[PDB]
Amino acid sequence: GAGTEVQDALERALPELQQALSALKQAGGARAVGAGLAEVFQLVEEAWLLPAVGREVAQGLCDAIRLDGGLDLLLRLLQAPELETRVQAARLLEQILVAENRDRVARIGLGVILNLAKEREPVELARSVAGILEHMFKHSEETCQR
Amino acid sequence: GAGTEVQDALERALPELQQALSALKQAGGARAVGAGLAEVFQLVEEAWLLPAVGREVAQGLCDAIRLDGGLDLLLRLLQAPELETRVQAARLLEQILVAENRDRVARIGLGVILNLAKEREPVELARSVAGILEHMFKHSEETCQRLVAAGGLDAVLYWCRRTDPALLRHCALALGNCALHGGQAVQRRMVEKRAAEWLFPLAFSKEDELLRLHACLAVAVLATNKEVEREVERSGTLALVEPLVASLDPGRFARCLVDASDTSQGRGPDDLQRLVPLLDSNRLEAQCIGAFYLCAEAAIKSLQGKTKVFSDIGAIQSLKRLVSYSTNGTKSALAKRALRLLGEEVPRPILPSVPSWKEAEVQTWLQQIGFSKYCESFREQQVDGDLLLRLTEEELQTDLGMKSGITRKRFFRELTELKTFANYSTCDRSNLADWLGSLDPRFRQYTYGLVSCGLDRSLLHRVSEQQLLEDCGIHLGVHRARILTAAREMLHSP
Amino acid sequence: RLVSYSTNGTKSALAKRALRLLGEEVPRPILPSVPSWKEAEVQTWLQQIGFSKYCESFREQQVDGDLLLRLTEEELQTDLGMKSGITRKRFFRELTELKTFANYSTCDRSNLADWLGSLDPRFRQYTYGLVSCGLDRSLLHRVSEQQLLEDCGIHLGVHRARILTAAREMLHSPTPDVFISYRRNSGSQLASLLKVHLQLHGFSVFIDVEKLEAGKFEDKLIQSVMGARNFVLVLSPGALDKCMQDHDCKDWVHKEIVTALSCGKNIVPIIDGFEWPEPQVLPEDMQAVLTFNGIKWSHEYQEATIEKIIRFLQGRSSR
Repeated sequence: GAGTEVQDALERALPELQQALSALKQAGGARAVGAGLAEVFQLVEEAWLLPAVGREVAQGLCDAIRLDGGLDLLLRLLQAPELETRVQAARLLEQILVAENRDRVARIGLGVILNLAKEREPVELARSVAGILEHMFKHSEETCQR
Repeated sequence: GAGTEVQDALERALPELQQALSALKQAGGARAVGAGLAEVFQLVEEAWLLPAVGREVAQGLCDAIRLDGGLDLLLRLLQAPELETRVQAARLLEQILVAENRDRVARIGLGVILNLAKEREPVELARSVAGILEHMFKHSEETCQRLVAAGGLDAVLYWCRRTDPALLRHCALALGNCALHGGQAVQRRMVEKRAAEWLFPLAFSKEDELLRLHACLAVAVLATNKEVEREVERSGTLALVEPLVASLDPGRFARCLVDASDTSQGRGPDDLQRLVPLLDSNRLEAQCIGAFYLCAEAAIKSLQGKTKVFSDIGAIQSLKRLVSYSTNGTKSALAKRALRLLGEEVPRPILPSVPSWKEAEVQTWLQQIGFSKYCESFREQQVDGDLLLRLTEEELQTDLGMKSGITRKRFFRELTELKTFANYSTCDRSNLADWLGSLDPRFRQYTYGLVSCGLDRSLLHRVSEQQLLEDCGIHLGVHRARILTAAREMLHSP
Repeated sequence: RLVSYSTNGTKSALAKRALRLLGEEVPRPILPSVPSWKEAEVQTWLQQIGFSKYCESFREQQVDGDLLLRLTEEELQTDLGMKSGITRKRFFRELTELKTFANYSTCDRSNLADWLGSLDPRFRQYTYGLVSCGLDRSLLHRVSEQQLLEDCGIHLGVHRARILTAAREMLHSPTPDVFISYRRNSGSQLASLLKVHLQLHGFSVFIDVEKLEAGKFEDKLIQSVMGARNFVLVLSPGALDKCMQDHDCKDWVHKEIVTALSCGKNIVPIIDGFEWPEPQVLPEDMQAVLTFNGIKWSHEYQEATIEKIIRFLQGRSSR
């Protein structure tokens, strides 16, 4: 049913996240951001989970998260003064870099990741930013040079 | 109704101006001249105003103003003792210079404009005479020679100081057109007068982007020339090209440049061939700016049916060659976007490790450079990367099937272009590539010829000239002589 | 032929008018940058000189400007199809007529064209032959006669002899200084303009060029401000409001003050459109700047203002 579900899996995942991704977007609550973050993280851990369906449901979903104007939200929240919102935003950013989103991140974001590379102590930060650098070394030769 | 109104628009505009242009022609009234001036200025601001009709109604009207004997009236009133009649006459003269009237102005008027170039103080004077010089730099090379040799450039470089948001656009376009259609001598005398330094306050203003675009275009055209690129790089204004191009969108400046100058469908063919020679050069800023302008023009000209001028000029082959050897993110993006706007398919970038290639990669290479009809012979003889890097003329002539000498010379030209780009990390030992490229950028193309024979930086001090003629494959005697004289010195001296 | 190589307005006009009086069509002038030509322009050239029946062979072999400037007799005889020696000699005559007219601004480096044309007007036709091989005015003093026979393509022995004897004679016989701090919002214009006005008098100067929204702290800008001899400050209207009682790094103009003042160098303020405030709107480390005095900028006698601001630096004892 994989050749059938290419409309069906995307017609049951975008329905809810399509609002929830911006449901809490302007709220400057300390503990408010974490809930939506966890929600989206659960969904991207759901797309990959079910076998033989997870490739297209993951890639089209990630492309929709790119097209919805949410990367700039992540790039903002990476510079927030609180630390647990930073680590949750990083662990969510780890799971989105596929071959198309990585171009946009290499276009705009590249400086904030280097700014995060100075913070060494919190382990959940390092565990995700190491994977971010892992995925970002595969893009181009100029990116590796930088 | 544009194909109908070519009689109808001219049968409702000439009716009134045809008398009003000379209605007040002999009157020496101080305040009398201004009324007719304003009247005509209103009409020429009416012709351009209404869209999709303004091109022919403007050009034929201007031709009729030329044929009516009114240019001499303007050239008289430019020398009048009163000042407000001078500024109104100048602002009217700005709006008439089209490709035919400009010849007559360059014939007769050229001295009075230079006489006006001394008056710097009244701003409405400078705002129009800057546009007059802008339009007059596009005529010929002799006209540019005169305007640089009679002090008409000093005016522009002094007016670069002021802070008017409409004077500086004319100033930037003046310097750009002068460097573009000027020639060699005018460029040297431009860079001698520190024009590269004065472009920096014009490109650093963060108020508008059209000023930055025209300033970067002017500095790129000046930096394409090889003789004075050292001065321009010492000026330090080339470093401000990359951020600007990287932080814009061609799609939004498309739907711009369609209303500002004359509401036209872009720049002409002979204007478009002024960008392609700066698209093929060993500079990065120049290539980026060229890519930007071509992308924008392609956007504007692909809505229409004219999709053949970019093949007549030869921008398709240059853009594909720009994509294939892309060592940057910005110009590669712009190039791919500009090729996507046309029907030409996008090429893929090629791996820089030229040795250890296989037959497939060689085929794709021959598919991107243009030698697509010889792919069969290569797939037949099973040529690879190694066998490609060591080809000679005999194998081309005999079994690969390149009979004509001009095809062989094209092939070698493309090949030597490719061999300065490759990565010799798996063959070289003592980094001989770098030691060659230090002498001359063109000297890297022989490095594999040296490495596959077995030389390195410890074994070059005792090689002969004959030993480089057939073993390593260096044909030009000058190149052999320089390699020998630069290596024989180096025993352990550097 | 007079129209095609027209370097004047009068004779070109008269020529076009005289051709218009006859049934012959008017040719178009050709661009003087002969390298970086394409196939179309080559075709029009062959349409104007008279070799109009060989256009097919050129469009077939895809000859361009570069491949035209380096043609030899063999390619004419073999595949381009000029069998007779008299046609080849006409073609070379027209070509050498064209090559003394071209513009080598994008290939030449040391202006070798001029040094050739000084010997003889007919000697410019070989300049591309020299440039594409790689020679220049520093590398001609050690070339041979054989090395000009096949590499550069000079056939007449007299010409080689004169080039060698005229070149072999000629061996040689014929950290920034100051810094400029300025508000990113306003005062961009007078900062750029002060930069160019200082640089034109022989002083080096380094200005901030779009560092923000990136790595901002210790990002190779703090040694610059301590290794620069003289310090400059741009007082735009409403330029000191953001640093009023914040004493943090978000005030991008603060750090430079706190470091240039630690070093103890000359800080010249530029007074324009604004005067100093009360001394309570700035912290304890910023009470000194409120007391300094500087130059009053004007948009009328800028040259005098520069002539006066030179002395206010350490120009007496710089460098």
